[PDB]
Amino acid sequence: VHLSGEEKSAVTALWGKVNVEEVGGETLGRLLVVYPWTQRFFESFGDLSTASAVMGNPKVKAHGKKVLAAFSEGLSHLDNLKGTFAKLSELHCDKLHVDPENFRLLGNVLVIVLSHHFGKEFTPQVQAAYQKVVAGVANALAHKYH
Amino acid sequence: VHLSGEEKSAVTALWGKVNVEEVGGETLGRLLVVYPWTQRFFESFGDLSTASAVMGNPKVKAHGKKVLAAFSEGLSHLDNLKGTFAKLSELHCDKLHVDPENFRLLGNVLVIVLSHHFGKEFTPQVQAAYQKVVAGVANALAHKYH
Amino acid sequence: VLSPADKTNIKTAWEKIGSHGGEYGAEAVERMFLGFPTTKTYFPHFDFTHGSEQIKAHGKKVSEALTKAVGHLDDLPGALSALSDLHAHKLRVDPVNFKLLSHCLLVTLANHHPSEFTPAVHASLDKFLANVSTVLTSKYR
Amino acid sequence: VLSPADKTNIKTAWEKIGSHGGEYGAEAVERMFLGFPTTKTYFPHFDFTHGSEQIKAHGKKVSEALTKAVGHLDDLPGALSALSDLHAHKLRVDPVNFKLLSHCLLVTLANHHPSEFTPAVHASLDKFLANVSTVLTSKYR
Ligand code: HEM
Ligand code: HEM
Ligand code: HEM
Ligand code: HEM
Repeated sequence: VHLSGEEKSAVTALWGKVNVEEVGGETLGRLLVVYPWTQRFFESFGDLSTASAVMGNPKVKAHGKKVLAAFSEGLSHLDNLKGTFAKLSELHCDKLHVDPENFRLLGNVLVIVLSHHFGKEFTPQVQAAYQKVVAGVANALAHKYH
Repeated sequence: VHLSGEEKSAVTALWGKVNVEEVGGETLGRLLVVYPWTQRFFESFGDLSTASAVMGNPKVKAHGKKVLAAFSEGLSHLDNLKGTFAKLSELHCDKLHVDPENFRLLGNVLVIVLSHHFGKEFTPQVQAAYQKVVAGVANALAHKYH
Repeated sequence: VLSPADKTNIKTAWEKIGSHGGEYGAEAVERMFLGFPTTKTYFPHFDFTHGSEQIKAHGKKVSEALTKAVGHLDDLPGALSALSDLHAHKLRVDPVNFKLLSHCLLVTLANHHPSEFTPAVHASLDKFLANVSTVLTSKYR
Repeated sequence: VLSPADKTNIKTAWEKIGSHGGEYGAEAVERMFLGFPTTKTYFPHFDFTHGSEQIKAHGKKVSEALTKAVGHLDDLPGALSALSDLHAHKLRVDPVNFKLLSHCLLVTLANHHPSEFTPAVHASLDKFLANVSTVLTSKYR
C-alpha cells in the first residue's frame, strides 16, 4: 500500500501496542458473530450458535491469533503483500472456497476492534491509514482468482 | 482470462452474431434502470428518471456502442486484459470514482442481454465461457485501485 | 424496498411464468453450477450431469419456493421462515451465492420469456430476488 | 431482517447514547471523509475543515434520523420516506457509500462506548444500519 511518512509511523507505532493475544481473537469472533454465514468455514471449531459461544470458544481464540500474525507479517511486507500472502491466498481460494468479500469484511471488523481498544488514540487520521492497509491485505489475499 | 479451445470457439462464434449497434446501449440502459444510483454518473445525458426515458436516450445508445467496443477489444486480447484496459481503469477509478462493484453489475447485465437476444443458443456452457470473460474485464477495470 | 409499481410488475411476470416454473428453476440451478463452480460445494450429494432428475426435483422446488414468495410480497419474513431456517441457520450460505443464483434466474427468465423481460420488469424482478435473498440469509427467529 | 433481539439490542444501546449522539454524528462522518475521500464528492458545497460547524450540524441531523429510526423499527420505509426521496431520488447515492458511513458509525460508537460495544450489540447495530441503508437507497414511492 501507499502511506505517507507520518501515516507509516502511526500504523506501526500503534501496531506496537496491540495486545497480540486478544485482538485477532476478538476480531474473528466479531466476524463470526456479525456475519453469521462465515461460521460455515469454522464448524470443526465446535459451538458458534451464540454470542457467548463465539467469544467463549478456545479454537476461535486460537485461530484468531493465526490471523493476527499474518497481518503483522503483512504489516512489515507492505511493499510486497502479493508475494507475502501468495501461498495463503491459494489456500482460501482454491481449497477453502471463501469469497473475497469476506476478506474485506474482516479487515473492517479488525478496524472497529482497534478503535474499541485504543480510543481517542485511534484518530480518524490513524484509521484513514488502516482502511488503506486492510484494503491491501484483502486485495493481496484475493489475487489467486487471477 | 483462461478459456479452453471449446469455450473460445463458442465465445467468438456467438459474439459475431451480436448486433454491435444495439447491444451495448441495451445494457447500459438496463444497467441504468435496474440500478438507479448508476444514473448519478450519467446526469449530463438528460431526463433519466424512467425506464422509457432511459431506453430512448440517444446518449445511452451512443454510449453503449462504445461500451460494447471496449468489450470486443477485450475478447481479442484476453490474456493481456491489464495492458488493454489500464487507460480505462485509470479513467474510471481516478477521474470518475466509479466503485468496482459497478463493473461486475455491468458484465452481468451484459450476460442477461445476451441471453435475451439469443435464447437457447446461449446455452449453459456459453453462459460459463462468458461469465469468465466479464469477470476478468471487470477485474482489469478494478485494477487501477490495486 | 419494493415499490407499489414493483409488486405489480412482479405478479404480472409470474402470471406469465405459469406452469413453466420448475424447468427455469432447474435451468437456473444448472447455469449456476457450470457458471460458478464453487456453488457446487453446496451440493456434495447431488447428481450434476445435464439429465439429473435430482436437479429437476430441486428446480421444481426452488421455483415454487419462488411462487410462494410472490403471493406474499407484503410479508416474506413470516412467509419463508422455513427456508430461512434452512439457508440462514442450518446451511449458513454466504449471501453472495444468492446474488449468483439470482442473476442466473434472470439469465433464464430473459432467455425463455424475451417479450415479458422488459427493462422495467427486470428492475422489479431483480429487487424481488434480492428481497428473497435477504430473508433466506437473515436470521430473525 | 431484524430479530426481536436486534430490536431490544438497538433501543437498549440507543438509550445509552445520552444527548451525545450528535457528537458521534460529526465524528463518524469525519472518519468517513478522511478514511474514504471519494465520499466528499457528495458534499462539494460544505465546510470540512477540522471542526466545521456544518459537519457539527449535519451529524446532529444524521443522529436524530437514527433516533426516529429507532423510534419506528417495524416500519422504517414509512418513517424515513423523505430521506429516501432525498438520498435515492434526488441524490442517487451509491449504496457502497452507505456501508462506508455505517462502518464509520460503528468505528465511532466503539471509540467512546467500549463497555457498551458488546459483540451482540455490534451485530444488531450493523443490521440496523444496513436496514436504514437499504431504505434510503431504495426508490419505493
Ligand atoms: C483477510 C484476512 C485473513 C487472513 C490474514 C487470514 C489468514 C489465515 C491464516 C494465516 C491461516 C492459517 C493456514 C495455515 O498456514 O495453516 C488461515 C486459515 C483459515 N482461514 Fe483465514 N485469513 C483471513 C480471512 C479469512 C476469511 C474471511 C475466512 C472465511 C470466513 C477464512 C477462513 C479460514 C479457515 C476456515 C482456515 C482454516 C482453519 C483450520 O485450520 O481449519 N479466513 N487464515
Ligand atoms: C463493463 C465495464 C465498462 C466498460 C468496458 C466501459 C467502457 C467505457 C468506454 C469505452 C468509455 C469511453 C471513454 C473513451 O475510451 O474515450 C467509458 C467512459 C465512461 N464510463 Fe465506462 N465502461 C464500463 C463501466 C462503467 C460503469 C459501471 C460506470 C458507472 C456506473 C462507468 C462510467 C463511465 C462514465 C461516466 C464515462 C464517461 C461519461 C462521459 O462520456 O462524459 N463505466 N466507459
Ligand atoms: C432464489 C433463492 C433460493 C430459493 C428460493 C431456495 C429454495 C430452496 C428450497 C425450496 C429448498 C428445498 C428444501 C426442502 O424441501 O426441504 C432448498 C434447499 C436447499 N438450498 Fe436453496 N434456495 C435458494 C437459494 C440457494 C442458494 C444460492 C444456495 C447455495 C448455493 C442454496 C442451497 C440449498 C441447499 C444446499 C438445499 C438443500 C438441498 C438438499 O439437500 O435437498 N439455496 N432451497
Ligand atoms: C446512516 C445513513 C444516513 C442517514 C441517517 C442520513 C441522514 C441525512 C439527513 C438527516 C439529512 C438532512 C435532512 C434534511 O435536510 O431534510 C441528510 C442529507 C444529506 N445526505 Fe445523508 N444520511 C445518510 C447517509 C448518507 C450518505 C452515505 C451520503 C453520501 C456520502 C449522504 C449524503 C447526503 C447529502 C449530500 C445530504 C444533503 C446535505 C445538505 O446539503 O444539507 N448521506 N442525510
